[PDB]
Amino acid sequence: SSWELRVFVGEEDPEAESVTLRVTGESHIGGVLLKIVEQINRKQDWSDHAIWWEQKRQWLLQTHWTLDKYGILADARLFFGPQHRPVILRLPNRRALRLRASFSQPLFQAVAAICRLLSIRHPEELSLLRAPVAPALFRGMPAHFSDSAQTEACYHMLSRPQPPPDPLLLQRLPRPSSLSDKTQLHSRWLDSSRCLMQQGIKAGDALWLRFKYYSFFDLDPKTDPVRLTQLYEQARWDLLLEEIDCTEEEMMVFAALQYHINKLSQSXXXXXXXPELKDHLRIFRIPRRPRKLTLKGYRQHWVVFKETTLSYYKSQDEAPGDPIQQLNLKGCEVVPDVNVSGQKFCIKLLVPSPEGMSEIYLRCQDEQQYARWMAGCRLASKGRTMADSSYTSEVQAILAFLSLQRTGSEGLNPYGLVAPRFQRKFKAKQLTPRILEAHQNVAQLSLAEAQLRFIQAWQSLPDFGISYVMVRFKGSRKDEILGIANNRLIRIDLAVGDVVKTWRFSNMRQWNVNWDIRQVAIEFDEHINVAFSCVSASCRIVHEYIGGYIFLSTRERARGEELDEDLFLQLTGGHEA
Repeated sequence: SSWELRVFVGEEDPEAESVTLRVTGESHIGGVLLKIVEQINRKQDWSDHAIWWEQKRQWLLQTHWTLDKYGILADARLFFGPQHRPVILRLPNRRALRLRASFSQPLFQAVAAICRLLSIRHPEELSLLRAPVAPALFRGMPAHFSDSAQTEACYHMLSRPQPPPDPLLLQRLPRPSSLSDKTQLHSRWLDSSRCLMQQGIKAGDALWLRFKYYSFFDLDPKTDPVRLTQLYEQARWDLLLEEIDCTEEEMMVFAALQYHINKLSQSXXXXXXXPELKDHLRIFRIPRRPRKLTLKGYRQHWVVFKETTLSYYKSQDEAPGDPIQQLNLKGCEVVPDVNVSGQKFCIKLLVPSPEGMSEIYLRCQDEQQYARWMAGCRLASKGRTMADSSYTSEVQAILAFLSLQRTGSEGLNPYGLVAPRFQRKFKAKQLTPRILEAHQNVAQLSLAEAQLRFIQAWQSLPDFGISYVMVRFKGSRKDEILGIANNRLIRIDLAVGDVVKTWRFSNMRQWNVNWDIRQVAIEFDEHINVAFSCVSASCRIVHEYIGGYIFLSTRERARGEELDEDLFLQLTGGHEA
């Protein structure tokens, strides 16, 4: 039982210095964690904490490996901190909100978790952008909803469009003005293949969430109010700032839509006040401590509500002695969600427990099944049972209200809806009728369908899709520009502006960027292979756009999720464990 071990230095503390523990070369990474929690004697929740190991540019998710396996010795510095650090996350609607993001996951997983928080479906089309208001929580599950279960006092407007700028600063803001001034934005993309710390992003940094791939999948005006609003608002701010130009009569339909959607963003009523129950309800649980617990989807469970108390099971023969939960509803907090034309009959109950409120979302089928349960839960929350005369006098109130069942249910705005070159060339008077004239076609549109057509008309523009990486090319001086564009990749004479070479993506054979020469090489069927080198923008985000767009457009048929992550990393090169 002889050891003769070495000593390691492990940091802590919002700053960077803590303490030193003693381990062998044979020590387990997970064992070093326990030795480092005892060596400080703090009262925290390290559930998310991990180690950093700067010198070799990566951490240790492998909790079990030997310390000699990573090659670590007493030499190189160690950092014990959290994996989730707060970030500023600038939105594409020119607002911002503070959230915690994963520095430990590779960026494509980090952005996916961010969009997952922000109700942004299909996160493969978005990415984080480098530098040139509510805090966070934890969810960790497939997908949950009431509006987006954000239940707190902070509900910021990222789903509703932002008011239009005053025409004062719409001209004072920086504009594109030419190519090679347009290629700067795409020089700030982060590599969505390495973690967030391999990119040099520290604790308080700012990050931008822009749409990266101009190939949008299943734009549903019902499923994604946040994904739609942010996309539309990225498009307008590429029109109002001349990042993508349109024609004189298209700015009119663009301006007419911005007015119509903004006019409707500026505008049932559950205004109400004050023996067993056995049914098959559909239950949705929420762990108070969800850091190590996922939840399944809406589970259909056999619920029993007796005298006050509620238990639920999965079958009647598995009752009553073997429940899944048992709640002291003698507490409080039942809030409803009823959409008679949508058949949503959901009740939220916040059950105060010593460990933490157990959040459960019950959902019934008919108005009559719903009226019985919510009346029982609203009186159980008041102490009384279903044996009160007011319980039947509360069920009456519900069904009486649930009788209506779906048969009958200007201000002269600015000229700031148009780009700056249309307000210096047009007086603010003769485009106002032309906006209102072209507005009559879209006045019959809903907020999401009118937003959708703004993106549909933005998709029709002749230069929709191009990303402009100005990089040198194969046999040419003058270092012309490239541009990406999902289904193509072109070449432009930088100053002339003409399109010299138009290579198609479908004729592209399998070639990838690699070398010491820092130059990309693509093969292109019929052995016509083009090569170019990075001029001042970058060389890996070009290979990320190419493989990225190739990942897109070849997804699942209708329900395009569950994408192969070992394939996305494959389309940006190199495999990892």
